[PDB]
Amino acid sequence: ELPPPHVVREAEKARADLQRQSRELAPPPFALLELIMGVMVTRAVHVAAELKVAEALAEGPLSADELAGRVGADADALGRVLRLLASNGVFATRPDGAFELTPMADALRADHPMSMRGIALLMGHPIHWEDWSGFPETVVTGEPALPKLRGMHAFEFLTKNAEYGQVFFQGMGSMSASETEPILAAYDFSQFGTVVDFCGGQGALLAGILGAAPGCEGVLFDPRVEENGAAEFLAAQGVADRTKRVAGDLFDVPPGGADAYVLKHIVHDWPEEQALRILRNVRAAIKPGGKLLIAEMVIPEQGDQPHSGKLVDLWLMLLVGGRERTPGQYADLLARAGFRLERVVETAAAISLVEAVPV
Amino acid sequence: ELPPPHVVREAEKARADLQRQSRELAPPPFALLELIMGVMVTRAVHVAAELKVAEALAEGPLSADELAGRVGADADALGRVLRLLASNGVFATRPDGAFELTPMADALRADHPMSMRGIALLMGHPIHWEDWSGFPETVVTGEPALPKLRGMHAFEFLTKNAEYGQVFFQGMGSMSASETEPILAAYDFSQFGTVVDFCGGQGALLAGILGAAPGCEGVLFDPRVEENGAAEFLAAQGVADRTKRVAGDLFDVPPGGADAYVLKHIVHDWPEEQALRILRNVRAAIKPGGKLLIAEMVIPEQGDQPHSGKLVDLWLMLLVGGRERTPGQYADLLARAGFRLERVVETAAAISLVEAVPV
Repeated sequence: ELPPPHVVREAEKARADLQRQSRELAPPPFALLELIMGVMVTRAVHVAAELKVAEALAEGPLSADELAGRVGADADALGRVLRLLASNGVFATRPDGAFELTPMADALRADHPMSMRGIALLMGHPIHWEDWSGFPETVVTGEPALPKLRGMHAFEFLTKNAEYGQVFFQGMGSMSASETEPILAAYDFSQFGTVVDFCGGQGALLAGILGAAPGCEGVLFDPRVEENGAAEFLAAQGVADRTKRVAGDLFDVPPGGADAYVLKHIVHDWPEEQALRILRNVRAAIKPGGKLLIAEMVIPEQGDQPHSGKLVDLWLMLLVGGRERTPGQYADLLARAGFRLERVVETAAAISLVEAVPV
Repeated sequence: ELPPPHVVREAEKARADLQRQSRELAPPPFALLELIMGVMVTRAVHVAAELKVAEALAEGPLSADELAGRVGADADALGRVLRLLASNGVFATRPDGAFELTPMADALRADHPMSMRGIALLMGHPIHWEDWSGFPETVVTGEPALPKLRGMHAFEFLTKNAEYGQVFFQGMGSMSASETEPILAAYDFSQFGTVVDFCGGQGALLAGILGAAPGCEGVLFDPRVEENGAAEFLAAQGVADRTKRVAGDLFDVPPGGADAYVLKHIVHDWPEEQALRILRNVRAAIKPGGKLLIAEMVIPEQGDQPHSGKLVDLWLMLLVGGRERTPGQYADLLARAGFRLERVVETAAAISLVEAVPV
């Protein structure tokens, strides 16, 4: 069972206070140096993921020599990487010299229900690693780095380079998979008779909604919906007889008259002009009584508390020219597309639901 | 002044306990994800350093809009970067949306006496960025990446590419500047009549030693001592009348019979065979009664407590095939070179002094 959202907000505030306390116990230049060197920790996590160290330790603790033999690495180098990771909570060292899992290292297993292996691999992938070298020019110019580095848009590059496209998609999945259940626990989808999951890919969220709302019928609206794997996935979830697959373009007007249009991680992909184009298309389809639900990490309007959206924001800026928004920015954007923001519904995770009605 | 080191050891333990409590409040996959994304915080600090935002805010708080023309960056992009940094204690957001300095952001100023600007710039430099792409194979093979990626030892690349050599030197200087005073407060250099700073660079440490020991004469032994600015620096420090500059190779026998040989961040750069060669050469120079002082981050023999040496170890592995060592590893290395470990002298910083006597 998932904790109520207010319990998670309290844990976030407590964590932020512990982190502020910690930083203040250090010389400021030393606390800054720790942040500067964080790229090295990323690299250490990445190699542990690439070598499937967590899978190798799932059957019990292994010495450096035994582990290195099973994963095909150097025992000395691997033990030194694991010593560093263990000092950050990822794996543990024993007095007898063997290494073993911790809860954080367990989430590097591919088969963990909330696996971070995908994003660990993506953050160290040579293509994405090079993307980050464009970050200073992105801040200078405001323009994403990917079109300058690759001669094309992010989406065109991912479809043309299918192998890295899967790396990228699995990296996005590590983050997205934690979002369905918090959304379902925070919002009553049984109020809806029909829902359109707008560019919902394989339909993970739509299947969640339909499983939670037995009287609801779903439209999975996605350009790839016939190649997606969606048909196999929706049937395995037992909702296929309540779903219509509609192949349509990202910039098409979706089927009209649905009780809810659900847009998860769509709006934040795009520069404002294209984001507005998409929302106006949804505005043309929606009827009075219908709701628009935008599922995104909403950045609080004020304050310096940590938020996942503040970090994901930079990633959007680098790659696609999108951004994360505050509630006030969502209100302004929605008002320019013929919508009124009604509420921002928080969840037990970082994502929220921006609820809007047509006006 | 600096505190006696037990206040520092207690703050280190408190910080470690606070970080562990913070990890325990988070879902393990999300705490892991924060570590995975460290590369993004490195890039955010790097662009703030490159743009000299800290200097721009010296006269008082400024909005991102006010900063755009001051530093030559996009107002929107810069504001989103600073918002992320401020959530990590680097700069802060005022209620009116303007950004202001914090003590950690103060340390990004180029002229800060403990400036971290040099290392922030090195960590994001494209050459260093590319070098880190060789880390997975360093762990697979145990071998440093530089010969494989660039066809030469890291230090030979530094010598042949003068511009990157200065970026690297400034980045090393950021971390080194924090080490001189802790070393002087921990160890009585007034007991020595003569001190050799072995491969001491420009002489920063040796100047500190001579200032702490007004009756001491120094030898600055370094291959580049006639080209690296040592004469100008020593004269500016007022110690040039008590310093002999000696040009020599890293693998030469240094001037003989000195009361103390000081090796700071020399031994950890080298595979064991080369490290022993250097230590045996010092052994051939030192005479009975002399002391060998090795200034390095010393990794504790057991436990998973955070220690700066555990992270720097991976940098050494990647770039030069060196390593950080525990006390017992230093004791074994010293014994094979004709020394005996006498004390490991802690300081108010991460670095320690390994004191050894010739046997």
